[PDB]
Amino acid sequence: MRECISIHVGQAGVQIGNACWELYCLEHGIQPDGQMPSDKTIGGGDDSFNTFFSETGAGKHVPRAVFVDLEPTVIDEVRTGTYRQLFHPEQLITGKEDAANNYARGHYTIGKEIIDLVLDRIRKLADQCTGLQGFLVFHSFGGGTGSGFTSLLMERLSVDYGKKSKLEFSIYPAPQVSTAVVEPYNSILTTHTTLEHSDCAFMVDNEAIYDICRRNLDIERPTYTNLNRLIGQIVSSITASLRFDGALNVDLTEFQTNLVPYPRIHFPLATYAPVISAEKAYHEQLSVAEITNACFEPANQMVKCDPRHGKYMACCLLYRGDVVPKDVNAAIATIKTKRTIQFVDWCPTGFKVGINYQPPTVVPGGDLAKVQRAVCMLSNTTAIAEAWARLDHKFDLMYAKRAFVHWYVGEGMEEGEFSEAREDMAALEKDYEEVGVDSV
Amino acid sequence: REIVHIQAGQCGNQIGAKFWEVISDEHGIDPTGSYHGDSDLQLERINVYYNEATGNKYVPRAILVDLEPGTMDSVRSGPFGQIFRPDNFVFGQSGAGNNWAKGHYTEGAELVDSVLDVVRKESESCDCLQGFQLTHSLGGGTGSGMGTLLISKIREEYPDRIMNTFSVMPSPKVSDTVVEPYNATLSVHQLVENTDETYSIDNEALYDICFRTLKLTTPTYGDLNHLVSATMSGVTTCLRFPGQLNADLRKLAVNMVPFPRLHFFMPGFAPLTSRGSQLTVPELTQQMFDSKNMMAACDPRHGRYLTVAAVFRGRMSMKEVDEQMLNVQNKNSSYFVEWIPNNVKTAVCDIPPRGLKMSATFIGNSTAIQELFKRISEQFTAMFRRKAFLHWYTGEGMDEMEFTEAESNMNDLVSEYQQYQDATAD
Amino acid sequence: KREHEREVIQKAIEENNNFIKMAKEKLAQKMESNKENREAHLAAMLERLQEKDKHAEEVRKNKELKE
Ligand SMILES: CC[C@H](C)[C@H](NC(=O)[C@@]1(C)CCCN1C)C(=O)N(C)[C@H](C[C@@H](OC(C)=O)c1nc(C(=O)N[C@@H](Cc2ccc(N)cc2)C[C@H](C)C(=O)O)cs1)C(C)C
Ligand SMILES: Nc1nc2c(ncn2[C@@H]2O[C@H](COP(=O)(O)OP(=O)(O)OP(=O)(O)O)[C@@H](O)[C@H]2O)c(=O)[nH]1
Ligand SMILES: Nc1nc2c(ncn2[C@@H]2O[C@H](COP(=O)(O)OP(=O)(O)O)[C@@H](O)[C@H]2O)c(=O)[nH]1
Ligand SMILES: [Ca+2]
Ligand SMILES: [Mg+2]
Ligand SMILES: [Mg+2]
Ligand SMILES: [Mg+2]
Repeated sequence: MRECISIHVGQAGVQIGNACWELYCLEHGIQPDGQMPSDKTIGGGDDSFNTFFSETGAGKHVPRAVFVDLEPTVIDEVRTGTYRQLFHPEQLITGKEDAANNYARGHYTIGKEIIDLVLDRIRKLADQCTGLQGFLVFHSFGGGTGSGFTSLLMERLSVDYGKKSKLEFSIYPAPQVSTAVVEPYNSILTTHTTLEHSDCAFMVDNEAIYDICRRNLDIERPTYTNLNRLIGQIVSSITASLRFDGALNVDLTEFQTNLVPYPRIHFPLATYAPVISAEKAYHEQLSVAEITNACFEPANQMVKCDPRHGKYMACCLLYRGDVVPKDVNAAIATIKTKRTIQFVDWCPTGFKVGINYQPPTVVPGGDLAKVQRAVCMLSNTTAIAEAWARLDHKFDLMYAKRAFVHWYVGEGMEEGEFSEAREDMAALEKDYEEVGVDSV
Repeated sequence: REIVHIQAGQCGNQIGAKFWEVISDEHGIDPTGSYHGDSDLQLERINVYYNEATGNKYVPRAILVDLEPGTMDSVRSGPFGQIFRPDNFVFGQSGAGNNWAKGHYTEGAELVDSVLDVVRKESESCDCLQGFQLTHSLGGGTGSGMGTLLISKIREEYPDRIMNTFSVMPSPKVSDTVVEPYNATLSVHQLVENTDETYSIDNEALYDICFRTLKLTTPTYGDLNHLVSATMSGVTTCLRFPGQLNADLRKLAVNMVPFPRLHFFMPGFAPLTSRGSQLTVPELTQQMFDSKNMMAACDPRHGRYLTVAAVFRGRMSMKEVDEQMLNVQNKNSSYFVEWIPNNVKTAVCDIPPRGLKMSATFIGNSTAIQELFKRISEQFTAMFRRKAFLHWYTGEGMDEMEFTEAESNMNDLVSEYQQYQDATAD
Repeated sequence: KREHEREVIQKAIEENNNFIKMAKEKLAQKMESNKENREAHLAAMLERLQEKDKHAEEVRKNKELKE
């Protein structure tokens, strides 16, 4: 019961899925062939890891996942790679021609040809669930598949599944690793189309992850490999609540209840601690109080924005490892008396806490040090709207001169879809301003 | 995935022949058609430009066209003339005689369908065709008229494919031919409407680089073609080797073409070399933004950059490349359009070209390209006001109307490159 | 009370159905506007090209008119 299907869309979405699934296997004791000696219930069970892994009669633990890209080259590496025996061929879906960093191609042109095949395979996975909770969608904002195909898939999933949970891990564009000049158009187009069709979305600023790798892990020019290894850790922290069981374990839905005050205000800020190198972690252990305080450090955020210049609407602390309530309670009490967190006048100032005892695992040949305890904070701050504004400014500069718009118009889109998307973004920015005003 | 190469006329076939030698060398393919290389990366994306023939052989997906067998015979006789498919040499006996109307409407027209059949044979056996690339001249008659006739005939059968061209621009410093401005203006009028992306290879630039910079006493056509080949190898690197940025014709087009008509790129290369026997990341970075390294006789500082692509070849620090690319952008911010944020894209290939340890190719969509078109419109108006040499063209069937129309369209294109050079952010 | 309880669950169902319905409708509407638009774009492109072919006949006929 309570199964979750993961959907990995485009290169960003697929490569992050590779990292995530690689890490879940390591955390549950699942071998690259899908075998799990730790599991005595052969052919199936009701265990907490079963929300993410299906079981075959043979004893193979199969990810409840679909990988989609409009081109073969990225998924082909999964088919050939270490975990080729982990997935059934039918879970790995490729086209022949990609969306060429164009929303219109992924949503319409190219995407229309593969959509029903993707839905069939999602349906096949859905049919093996005794009690489907919902979906986890991994994609980039900037790519044509990542933006347009995700939009189309989201719309179709709302039609096919109703109001069954749809969560996203969206890669926010950064110049340092940016592939296209039209990423701000694709980001605004996907955000508009998907807004109504998502219940919660975790944005990951590639610049924020880039900076952490450079600063905390002392990596000169971070690769997507380095980036995905750090995202793997944040994703694992948010899904640990679902993949493990415990007395102090609070479900992702309970965090969501607190994180979403209004349907459109469903973008939580993720902050992870500790991100430390093996060299810097040798003979230095960080306490519950140390890792907790590090969450209120803008340097550890998944999105670059200032929550100290914004207002909180929630704080959730998701602990991993050697953590006891006494210490968490004391660390929270300290931050509170330290009065560093300004909250909206309309909501309770409590901190919702979950704890899983299984400590964070590390991928061999990693930059990350294995720590005894880790924390992920999910906060709903008005500061996340800074990300919306930066992306909205870039869009504005280009759309004023109608720069590159013909590439979209030539694929069947109208100028009207652009202006309508942008007006939704102005409305969302206004909504984030409104929630931050004190009541009269 | 697959690109179809088409070389038309003397200039086209000559520059196209060198392209095939150079990239074959790079991919480890000998003139027989076998792979005798070291790295696996040479083969990863070989299917882009080559056909995997029976008996582990690699055949250039190239179509050689000419209204006269002269040049094509020399190419067949050449060092690599044996790697080609014999059936892909499609040639006339008449010639165009540096007449656009002959290559376009009459002689080239009678030969065009025989070409289309080979173009189709190549396109049918493609797993997923990207588009096509044409090497030619605009000053001649065959590459100029037939090359532009082929562009429109192919577009009718593959409207959704990328049309890329390496258009060699006519200079008086290079040829005595008086009808070169007439042939170019009628060609550019075709290119504005029917190509997705055109690399503007100005002969004036190639000659001045040879004479002045390269210190060549008497520059030959093969000396000019060493610059063309270097340029052609750099601009296609990202298409031939595994990478992330501008890896296909359309991803490159989406990044470089903000407006449909403004698709004429100013290629640039560093280090500038000669086929004789003879640079740091900041030096490479600096050089490929200076007029002396421009393959089109245009000064970047006389216009603004709409978009730029920077290809880095060799083993260097990615961190350093990132820092140097950031340096030139901050230090030259005025020369970049503000209303197009993050318009400079940078790729890094570990495979350097032969004879170098590191190189930098620059692909720019600068409004300064209007200098190349203004020069051709001046060279045209000198003759057209006089109604000079028009019998060569009217005689083949054309009207005076066509030349007025072609002049206007190329004048409009310059008004447009200026329009966005003057365009404000606030 | 038993009436209002019945009314509330019915409103939950109708709002969910109306949502799936509107979504289905918006998508059908967008995929048809895009199909018509892309087709109209290729059509326009090929008439421009077909007129370039028509003009070439006018040129080849004008040449043969002198002989
Ligand atoms: C007096 C007329 C000469 C011929 C001509 N003069 C001029 O261009 C000027 C500027 C002089 C004043 C008026 N004006 C017409 C000229 O120098 N050129 C046309 C050369 C080209 C000419 O070189 C010389 C030194 O004359 C040629 N080079 C080749 C050549 O490279 N041959 C190579 C084979 C080839 C043949 C044709 C083509 N299109 C490409 C390649 C073979 C040799 C071994 C090599 O590669 O150098 C042939 S003619 C320049 C401007 C590019
Ligand atoms: N963090 C991270 N970002 C990635 C990765 N791959 C791509 N991106 C980012 O995603 C954006 C480009 O999107 P892609 O994932 O390559 O696009 P796509 O969905 O495959 O779309 P097309 O290839 O155009 O069909 C840029 O912002 C990249 O920096 C990855 O593995 N990790
Ligand atoms: N750079 C370069 N220019 C050339 C070459 N061959 C011819 N040209 C130029 O091409 C123009 C004439 O066109 P040409 O290709 O010879 O005629 P075509 O056979 O009718 O296409 C002139 O401006 C020549 O200088 C060559 O190999 N390299
Ligand atoms: Ca079991
Ligand atoms: Mg892709
Ligand atoms: Mg000639
Ligand atoms: Mg000539």
